[PDB]
Amino acid sequence: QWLWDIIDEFIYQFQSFSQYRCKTAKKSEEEIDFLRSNPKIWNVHSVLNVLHSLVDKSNINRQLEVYTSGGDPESVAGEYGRHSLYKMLGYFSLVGLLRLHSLLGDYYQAIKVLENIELNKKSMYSRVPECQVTTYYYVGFAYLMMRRYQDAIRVFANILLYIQRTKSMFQRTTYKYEMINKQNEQMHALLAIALTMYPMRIDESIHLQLREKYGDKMLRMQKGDPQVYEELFSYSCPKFLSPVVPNYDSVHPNYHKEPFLQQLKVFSDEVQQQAQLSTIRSFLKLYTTMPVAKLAGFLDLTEQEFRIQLLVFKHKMKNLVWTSGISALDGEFQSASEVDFYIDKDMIHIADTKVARRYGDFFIRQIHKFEE
Amino acid sequence: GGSGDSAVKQVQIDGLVVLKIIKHYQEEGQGTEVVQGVLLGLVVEDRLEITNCFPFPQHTEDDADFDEVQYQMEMMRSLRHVNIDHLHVGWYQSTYYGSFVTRALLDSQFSYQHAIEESVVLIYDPIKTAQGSLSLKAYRLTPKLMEVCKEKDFSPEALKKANITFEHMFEEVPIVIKNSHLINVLMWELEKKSAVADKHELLSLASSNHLGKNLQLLMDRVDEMSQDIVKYNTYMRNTSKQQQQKHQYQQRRQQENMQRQSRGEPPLPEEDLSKLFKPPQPPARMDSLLIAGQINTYCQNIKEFTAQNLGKLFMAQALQEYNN
Amino acid sequence: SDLQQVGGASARIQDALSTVLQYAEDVLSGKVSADNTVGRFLMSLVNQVPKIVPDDFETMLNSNINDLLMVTYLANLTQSQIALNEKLVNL
Repeated sequence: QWLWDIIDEFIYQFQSFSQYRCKTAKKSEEEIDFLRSNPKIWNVHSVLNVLHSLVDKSNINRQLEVYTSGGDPESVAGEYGRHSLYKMLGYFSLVGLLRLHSLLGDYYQAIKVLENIELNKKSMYSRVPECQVTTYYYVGFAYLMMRRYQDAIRVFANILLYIQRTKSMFQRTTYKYEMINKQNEQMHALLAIALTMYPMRIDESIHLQLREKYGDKMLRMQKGDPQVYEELFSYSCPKFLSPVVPNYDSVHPNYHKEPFLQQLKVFSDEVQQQAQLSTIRSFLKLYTTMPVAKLAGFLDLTEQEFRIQLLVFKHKMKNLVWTSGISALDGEFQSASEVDFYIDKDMIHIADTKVARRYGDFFIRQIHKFEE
Repeated sequence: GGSGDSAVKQVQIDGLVVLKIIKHYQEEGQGTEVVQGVLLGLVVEDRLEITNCFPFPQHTEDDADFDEVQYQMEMMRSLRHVNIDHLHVGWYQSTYYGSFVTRALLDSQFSYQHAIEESVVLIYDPIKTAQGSLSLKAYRLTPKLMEVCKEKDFSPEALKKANITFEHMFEEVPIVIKNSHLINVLMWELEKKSAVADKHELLSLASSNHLGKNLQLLMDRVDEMSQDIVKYNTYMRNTSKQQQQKHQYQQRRQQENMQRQSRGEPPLPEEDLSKLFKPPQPPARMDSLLIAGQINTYCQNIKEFTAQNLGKLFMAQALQEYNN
Repeated sequence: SDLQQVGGASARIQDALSTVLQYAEDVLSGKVSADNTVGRFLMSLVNQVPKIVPDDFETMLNSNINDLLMVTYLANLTQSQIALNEKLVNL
């Protein structure tokens, strides 16, 4: 009673709204230009589409946790609501992007990723700042699922920094603004653990006392931990799927538990494999070129007793981390060491300091226009 | 048209006037804050033609005490006898450093603008600001500030007047954009000078190379600007902190104490309640220091902007010449 | 910018002039007054700008462009901090 009953009231409204939307919006320019001409406010339309997606996703997660096999929610949401809203025309404005943003957010939570090549190619409208942030949020998760650590971090950094020149205002963030910022931070921290040594490019998006905290953890994880991986896994899996809301703990239900067990395995096996690679990537390329004694000290570092060192060293090298030349005759192993650079971000910062002053000049002049 | 605020019109300044100012230069007292003299002109087509100027020669060395009335009176007798009359439409200064507004010159401008609405104050900033875009600046003062003149004071006057709001970053009038039709004589000179006088033109350009190799000009102007920015900002920061410690910090403890005392005595006063709250010297609104501060920081930002503009193009020219 | 346009206007006159000076020698006989005289003017230009030629010096030049850009960037930051102080005290 109450909580489930409110979900049905929302489903009844959303189905009725969908029946109205499926019915009118392919002919009704009489309805529509009456809507265009009469009001002097516009932002409500953007809020309602975002609010409906958040409420629906909150409602779907609770139903899916309680009824764990064979029930209606995914098909009824997918086939009728999401596919009809995907397949009809976009209302002139950014409304077609807003419907695509729910469809992509439902597709993301159902882990059925592939169709981004289609979605991006149909999204040729101007990315007015809010629709850039939503697109980047899903694209960073798509790159993360694709295991493209280098690409995901750049996309996550933009929305974590939040200097995307957004101008909202009118409660559009919304109700999870802090949580969305930490959701980006959590993935950015995981990406930093995989990529570091190389960036040099974390200072832009993550402030120093969090660079400190994930740096302790990253250095400990690649030297001994267990507990940092346990901490990282438990915080991250909570944010990776984006389930929006839990239900309520009790002895009697199983259900939510079957839910949680499926989520834990899928993230565990991939992250475990990636964590092992991150530890292999830990040891510094101290010199390019190794004769047999230096190679033997690297084998001693790599594993001992005894049996089988060089064989597993072939596998550990060929995971990704070592591209090299061998001479059998001279006994020397020849490799490159990867390099990276700095004073990159400052060129972006000079542009956005100019924007920041200009936005403040605009604000004072707009206030001043009421005391003329 | 060239009309601006109130009745004012855009400035047209002769090149003859610029040469007369350049003769009376910026030497025989390089460091000395001498306001150089008056500008004379007349109301014309769409604009104000500034036709003439004369200097006011004070007791100058490092010191620079003010001077006699009959110098201006005999000069304005003398000037009328050669051409027109003493139609005085502004005043001018160079003088030392790059663009700065020493505070009593704002009061001097305020007093002049209350007397004459149709007036422009001219600041000349050449090699001393690194010559150097916006080298002549012609500025008028705000009508709302002039309308409530006199005065500004320390906190009375200012608290009432500045909370009716007055603009103070204000109209700068644009100078040259068409022929004066006096160019004619100088144009006849130009084709000869050039001509067989080529030695003079070439030498004048060649002075630039000697100046540019010898002078540390970007570092030098940055050091005087850094000195200027730290002087004015440290003065403003201590001034704001002094008013804040009177506005907020005193009142906060007075309410802290008044709430402990509790604050109404029914058979007779209220003795220490009567004692509590009497104004410190700033209760609010020290605008006479603040507004003059902001005009100087705006002048400092203009110097940063002109220095940045010089650096943008120098970096481009240095990169462009080398790589081929 | 006006000076740079005057300099480019002058440089284009030099290209046209040297093209005519050479072509006068090619056509029949010319360039006698413009021989080691112009060859000293062009050298006088080249010795001053670009001064010398090697890798050490262009690397030094690019390092100075980065420092001049850093000073220019810091001047944007000072002007923005003056703006942050300005925006706090005009509300």
